[PDB]
Amino acid sequence: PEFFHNMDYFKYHNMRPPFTYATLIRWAILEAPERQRTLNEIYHWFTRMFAYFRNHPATWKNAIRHNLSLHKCFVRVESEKGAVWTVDEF
DNA sequence: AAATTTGTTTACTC
DNA sequence: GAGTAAACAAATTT
Repeated sequence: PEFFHNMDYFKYHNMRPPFTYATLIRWAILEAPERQRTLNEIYHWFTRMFAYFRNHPATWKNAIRHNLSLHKCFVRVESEKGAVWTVDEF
């Protein structure tokens, strides 16, 4: 099922986070010191920070792409080393 | 080329 | 409204 209680950031049990994909990406973007991540680093952040997303990569990687291009608060920026994703706080 | 991750789109269960 | 599902074009790497 989903989270049993009010536990904070324990990623060590394969339990679904109680948060939307839109918000999880937004936190992932703002964790980086430069406030942007590539799509691949977003994938690394998700697997690293949650045990649940370590089992069925295809199902949720599709969601991650779907949310990025559907919300106007996610912006793609070309960089020197490749495309990155930022967040509009407004 | 051709392979394949990387991005936009409309519509189904729940 | 979100979580999936698929379908398809665009970047980006073989």
